[PDB]
Amino acid sequence: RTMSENLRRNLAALEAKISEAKTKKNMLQARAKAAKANAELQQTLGGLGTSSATSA
Amino acid sequence: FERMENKVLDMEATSQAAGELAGFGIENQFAQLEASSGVEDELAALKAS
Amino acid sequence: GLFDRLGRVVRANLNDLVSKAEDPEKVLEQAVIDMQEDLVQLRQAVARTIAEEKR
Repeated sequence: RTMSENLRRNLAALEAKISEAKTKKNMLQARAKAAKANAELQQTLGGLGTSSATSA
Repeated sequence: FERMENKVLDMEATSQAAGELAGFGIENQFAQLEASSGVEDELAALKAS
Repeated sequence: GLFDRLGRVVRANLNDLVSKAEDPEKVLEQAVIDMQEDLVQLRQAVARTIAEEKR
């Protein structure tokens, strides 16, 4: 029973790290695509400069 | 020959320690403890309803 | 010459290959089945000993 329960620690770790990596995949991918849009919002603050380039 | 196979028993004993060279030890399983004691606390708090 | 003491260590290479096979029980069985055939005669010998004791 003693070493077997340490295998249960090990298996509990495998599922924990793998499942957490799956939620990281969602969060990071979502955050990445979102960040491309937020970067385009910074660029849209820069869009005011692109209109300025002929507003003169 | 069987005694050599006991040296394979010593190899597995080495291998269970070996996680410590990879930086795994009780400090990892300690989290499941702090957690599982917390699980008993919340299940006790639930059944106290 | 040193080659004879090397002969022990090259036979130990073979001993490593056969140890790596790791199926030890098979000889454990051999040992205990050989003694069973002796044991039936051995108990018989004890019985003969008792038989002189009884007669």
